[PDB]
Amino acid sequence: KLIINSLYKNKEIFLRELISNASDALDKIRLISLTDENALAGNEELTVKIKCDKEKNLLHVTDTGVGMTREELVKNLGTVGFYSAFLVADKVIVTSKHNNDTQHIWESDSNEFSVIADPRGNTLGRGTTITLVLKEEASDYLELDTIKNLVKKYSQFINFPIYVWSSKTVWDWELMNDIKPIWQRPSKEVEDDEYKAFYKSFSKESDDPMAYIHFTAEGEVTFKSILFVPTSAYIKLYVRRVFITDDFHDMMPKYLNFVKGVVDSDDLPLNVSRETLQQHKLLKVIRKKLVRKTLDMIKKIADEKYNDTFWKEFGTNIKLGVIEDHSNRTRLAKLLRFQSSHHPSDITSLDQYVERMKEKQDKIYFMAGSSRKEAESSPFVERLLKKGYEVIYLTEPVDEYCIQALPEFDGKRFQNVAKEGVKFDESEKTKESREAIEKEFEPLLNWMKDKALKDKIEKAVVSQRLTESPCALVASQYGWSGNMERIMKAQAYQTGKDISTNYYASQKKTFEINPRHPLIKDMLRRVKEDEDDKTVSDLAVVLFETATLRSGYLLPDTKAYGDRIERMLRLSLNI
Amino acid sequence: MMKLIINSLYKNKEIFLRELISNASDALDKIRLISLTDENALAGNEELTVKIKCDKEKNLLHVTDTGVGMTREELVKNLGTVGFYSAFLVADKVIVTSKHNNDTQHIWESDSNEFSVIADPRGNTLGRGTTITLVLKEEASDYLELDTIKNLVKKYSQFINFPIYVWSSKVWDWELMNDIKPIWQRPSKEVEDDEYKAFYKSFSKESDDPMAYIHFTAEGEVTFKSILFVPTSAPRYIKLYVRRVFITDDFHDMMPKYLNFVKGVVDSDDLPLNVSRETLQQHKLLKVIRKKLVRKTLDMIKKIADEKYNDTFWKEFGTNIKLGVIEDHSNRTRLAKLLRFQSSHHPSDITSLDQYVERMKEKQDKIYFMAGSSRKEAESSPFVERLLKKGYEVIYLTEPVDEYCIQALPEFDGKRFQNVAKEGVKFDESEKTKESREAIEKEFEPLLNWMKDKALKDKIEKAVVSQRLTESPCALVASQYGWSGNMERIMKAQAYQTGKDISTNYYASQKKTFEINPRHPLIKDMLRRVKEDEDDKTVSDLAVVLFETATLRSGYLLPDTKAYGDRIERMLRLSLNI
Ligand SMILES: Nc1ncnc2c1ncn2[C@@H]1O[C@H](COP(=O)(O)OP(=O)(O)O)[C@@H](O)[C@H]1O
Ligand SMILES: Nc1ncnc2c1ncn2[C@@H]1O[C@H](COP(=O)(O)OP(=O)(O)O)[C@@H](O)[C@H]1O
Ligand SMILES: [Mg+2]
Ligand SMILES: [Mg+2]
Ligand SMILES: [Mg+2]
Repeated sequence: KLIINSLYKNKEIFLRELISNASDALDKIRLISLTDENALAGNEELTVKIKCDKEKNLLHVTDTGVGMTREELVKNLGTVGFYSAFLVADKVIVTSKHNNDTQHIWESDSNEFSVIADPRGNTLGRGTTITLVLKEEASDYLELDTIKNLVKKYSQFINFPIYVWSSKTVWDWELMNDIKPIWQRPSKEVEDDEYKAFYKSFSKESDDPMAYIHFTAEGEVTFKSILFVPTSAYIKLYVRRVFITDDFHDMMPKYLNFVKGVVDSDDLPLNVSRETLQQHKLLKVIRKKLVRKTLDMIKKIADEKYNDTFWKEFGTNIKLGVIEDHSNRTRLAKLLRFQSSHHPSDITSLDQYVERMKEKQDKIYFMAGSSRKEAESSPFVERLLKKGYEVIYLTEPVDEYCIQALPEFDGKRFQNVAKEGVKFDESEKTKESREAIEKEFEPLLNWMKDKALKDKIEKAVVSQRLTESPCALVASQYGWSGNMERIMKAQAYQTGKDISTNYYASQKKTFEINPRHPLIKDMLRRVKEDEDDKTVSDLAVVLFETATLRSGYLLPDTKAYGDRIERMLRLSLNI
Repeated sequence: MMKLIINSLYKNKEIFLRELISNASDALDKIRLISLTDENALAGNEELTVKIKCDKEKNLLHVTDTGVGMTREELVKNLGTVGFYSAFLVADKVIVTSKHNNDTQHIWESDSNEFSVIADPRGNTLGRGTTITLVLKEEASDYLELDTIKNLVKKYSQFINFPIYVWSSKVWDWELMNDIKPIWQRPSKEVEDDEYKAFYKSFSKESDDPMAYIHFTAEGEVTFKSILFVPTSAPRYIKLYVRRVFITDDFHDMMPKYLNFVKGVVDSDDLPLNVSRETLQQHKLLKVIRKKLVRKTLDMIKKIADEKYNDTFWKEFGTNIKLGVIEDHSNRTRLAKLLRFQSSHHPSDITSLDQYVERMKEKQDKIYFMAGSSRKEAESSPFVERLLKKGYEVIYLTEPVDEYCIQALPEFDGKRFQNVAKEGVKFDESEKTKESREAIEKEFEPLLNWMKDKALKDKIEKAVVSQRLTESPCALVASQYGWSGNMERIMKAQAYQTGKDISTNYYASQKKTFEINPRHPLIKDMLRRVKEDEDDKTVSDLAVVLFETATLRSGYLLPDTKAYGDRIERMLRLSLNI
C-alpha cells in the first residue's frame, strides 16, 4: 500500500537492485576469504545466475555471495533497494545460506514475513536465491528475449559473471557480462560515453561529472585509477582487481573530499587486514599521487568552464588547499581566482594580474572587505587606482587567510593597501616637491598628535595614497587592519569571549591626511590662527571618526560621535 | 618528551604505582566486559584481581593483574607509542609478562629505546593477564618494602573496584588491601566531603576540587545510583555501570548537548547486563535515566550558593544555560530561573529574572531589554533614554545567543519581554501628559509629513513623535515582528561567514520607523525652517545626515559609507566656510 504503480516512473529497476545486491554479497564473501581460508568451502565459484520459469510463474536471482543468517534475514530484509522487488512481484521468497548458520527461507507479501527452516536442507552451499512470484501485469519479465537485454543494461559495471538460463539450436548458462573493469582498460579504448555511464553507477543517478581523469601510476607504486570532479559540492579501493573498501575516509586530503573514483593497485597486500592496509607505507605514496593527478585534472579544464563553473563550486576548496597543502601550494596558487579592480565582475588569476603589472611594480596589491562595494570604494585604493595599478579585492572570510599562507607568487610579495608599504616612486626633483608640502603641513601634524587626537592616533602623516578622500586610518605591517578586526573581533565575540588585551589588536593607527583636499587646506590655514579653537578641534575629531568607518574599523563610541555631528548640524542651520 | 620526563615528575615519583593499578583495573574492566557475551571468556583464569609481590633479593617489583592481557601485535603498539612510561621514574629496566586469550605468553623488555618481544620460556603462567616487573633503580630502591607498598596501595588505589592484594608476611599469604564497594553505592550521609572531591580527581585529573557535586539514588520507573559533577572550568564523560559492572564511557547521548560538561557515574541494576553495546544504547530505559540525570543536574546547579553561582558558575557555563532554554522544553521554567544578565540596575553586577521582576513598577508588565554587541553600545543607545529616566530597568543582552534565548522564552512569571529597539514600549500617562503629547503631535505634523513625503521619501515607514527619547534627536524603530539592528548584524555575519549571500532577504532590507524628539533643539529648529521654506536644500541635506547618523545610533548598518562620508563633508564645509 505504498509505491507499486508510481515509481512506475522507473518501471524495471528491481533487477538493477537485485543484481547490485548480489554483487555486494559477492564482494563481501570475497573480502572475508582474504583472511579466512575456509570461507569459500560451500562454493568454488562467484556468480549471479538468473533463471526464467514460465510454468510456475517464477523468477530467480541466484547468487553465491555471502548469504544471510536467520538473524540477518529478519532485520536486513525489510524497508529502490531490496523492497523494489515488490514493484513487479507480490511475494518475495528469499532462500539463504551463510557459513556460520544453517539454511533458512524468508517469505513476505510486502506486509507480513515468515522465517522458516528449509525442509530441503543445504541446497545452496553458500549464497542466496531471490525468487519473485510475478504479478499478472508485470509478467512480461518471464520472457527470455527481454530479460537478456535487461541484465545487459543494469550490469555494465558489475565485475562478477552474470549468467542467464538460455539455449541454442541445448539449455545452458550464457555470459551477458564482461568482468574486465573499466579502469583496467587502455585509456583510449574507453569512450567518453562509458566514463559518464560509469560515474552514474556509483554516485546513484543524477547528471554527468564536471571532469574526469583515468591514469596508470608509475614509479615506486603502480596503480590504475579514474577520478572524478562532480558538478556540485568517496574513493573505492581495489587490490589486484579485488574490492577492499570505500570507508578509508582519508584517501584524499579534506580539501579534495569532493573527488570520486576508483583506485586499483597490484603493489599493495591482498591477504592482510583492513587496519594493516590502511597504515601501509605504499598507500601514502598512492595518496600523494592522487592529489597531483587530481590537480592535473582541475588544470585540464577549459578557461571559461573553469571560472564560470568549476571555480563557482569549488573555489573555497582551492583556497583551503593553498593553506593546508604545503607540497602543492604553488600549483594551488595558480588555480586561485579573485575579483580585481581590472573589471567590475570578472574574476582574475594571479598570473593574469602579474602579466598586467607595471615594469617597476614589485607588489601584488589587495584590498580586503565584506563585499565588492566596500573594498572598491575604500580610500586606500584611490591613488593606486588613479596611477593604473590593479588591486585584488578579497570579499570572503577565508581569502585573507589564503593570501596569508602565500608568502609570494612568482617572485612578487602581496601588499595589503590598508597597511603601510604601498610604494609610490618619484625622481630626484619630484622628491623635494613632496618634502616641502610635508613640512608645510607639519604644524597640523603635531597639533593632531598632541591635542586634537592626543591619545587616539599613533601619529599623523601626509598621505600619498588618497585622491578624493580627505583622510584614512592605516595599520602597521604587524598589526590588524579593518577587515581583520572584523574577522577576529566577530569570532572573539561569537566564539572567543573577551579579546581586547592584545598588543597589535586594538592599537592606535596611522592617521594619514590629504594635502590637496579643502578640509585639510582649511584646517591647516585655520590651525595657525588660533589652536585653542574648539571648532576645528570638533572638525578634526568628526573627520577622524568618519575616516574610521571609512577605513573599516568600528567606532569606539556612537553617542559621542552622534553628539558631535548634531552640534555641526546646529551651525549649518543657524547660519 | 624523551629522557626529560624524570625531572618534570621528580616531585611526584611515588605515583608510578597508581598508574600501574589504573591500567590493571582498565584491563580487568575489558575482560569482564567481554565475558558478558562470551561464556568461556574466563576459562584461562577464573578470578579478577590485582596482585603485588615484593622481591627485594632480585631487585624486582611485580604487579600481576588478571585482565584482558596483550597479544604479540598489541605489545608492539600499546607499549612505546603520566602513562605507562611512568614506570621509568623508579625503574631503569621494565619487563612485562603477559597472556591474552587469542595469543601465547610473551615477555616484553625495554629501557626506553629499542624493544624486543620474545615468547616466554616458562610458558602460559597466569592463564590470563599481565605482570609488570620493575627493575627498581638504586636511588628509589625502597618500594621493595613489606609496608611501603602496603601504605601506597591504601592511599592511591582508592576507588579501584577490583581486589588488590599484596604478598604480605605473618607464613606468607595474600592480604586484602582495599574495599571493593563503590563510592556511589554507599549511603549519602556516610560519604565524606573529601572522599567526593578525591573521587572527582581520580577519573578526570585536573588536580582541583569540582565546582559542585550531587550524590543521589533514583526510585521509581528505573533504579540507579549516581554521582554527578560540575567541573571548575569549561573544558576547552559519563561512565555507565550495569550492576556494578563497567560497560562504557562512549555513550554521547547520556546528556543533552547543553549539559555536555557534566561528568559522572551512573550505576543501574535495571539495565540488561549480558547484551551488546549497540543494543544497550538504544534501550528504552536509558531515555528514562537521561531525563532523571538532567533534572538532578539542574537540582545541583540550583543548589550552588548565590554569590558563587554568579561569580563562578555563570561565567563558565552561562552560555549552556542559554542554549538549554532554547532546547529543553520540559525544563524551560527551571532553566529560565537560572539565567543571569547584565542590566541598568548596576554597572557590572548580573541579575536573575526573579530579581528584575521584584524591582518592576506596580503597573509595568513587560520585561524590557536592549540587545547589542557590547554593554557600552546597549546602554548608550537612544532606546533606553526615557525608560531609564522614568526608572524602568532595562536588561542588557550582549552575547549573540541572548536574543534567541529570550525569543524562545515567551513569558516569565506572567510578564512578556519587550525589545526597546522595537514597536511596543508603553508609559503610564497622567491625563495632563497625554493631552500635552496630543498638542505636540499636531504641531509637529508638518515636519513628519515633510520627512515621509519628500525629505526622506522611500527611506522610512512613517515619521512619528517619539515617547522614548530624551537626549537624542531621533532614532530608527523596527516593527513588532521585524529585525532589530542587532538581528540584522547577527544575520549579516551568519550570511557572510557561513551563508552564501542573503542580500535579497525577507525582512532585512526593510524601512524602519523614524521617531523624532520634539523637545530637541535641532528638531524644534527643523520644524521652524520647514514651515517657512519647505524647498530649502540646507534642511533637506540636514534631514538626510541626521537620519543616516540615526541609523548608526540605532544599531543598523549604513548602506554606503562613501556617500555618507561625502555628505558629512558637504556639511562640514557649510558648517565652517569651505
Ligand atoms: N542477495 C543478498 N545477499 C546477501 N545480502 C543481501 C542480499 N540482498 C539484500 N541483502 C542484505 O539486506 C540489505 C538490503 O538491501 P538494500 O535494500 O538494497 O540495502 P543496501 O542499499 O544496503 O544494499 C543489504 O544491505 C544486505 O545487508
Ligand atoms: N596491565 C595492563 N594490562 C593490559 N594492558 C596494559 C596494561 N598496562 C598497560 N597496558 C596497555 O598499554 C596501554 C597504555 O597504558 P597508559 O600509558 O597508562 O595509557 P592509557 O591508561 O591511557 O591506556 C593501555 O591502553 C593498554 O593497551
Ligand atoms: Mg541496495
Ligand atoms: Mg547631545
Ligand atoms: Mg568627496
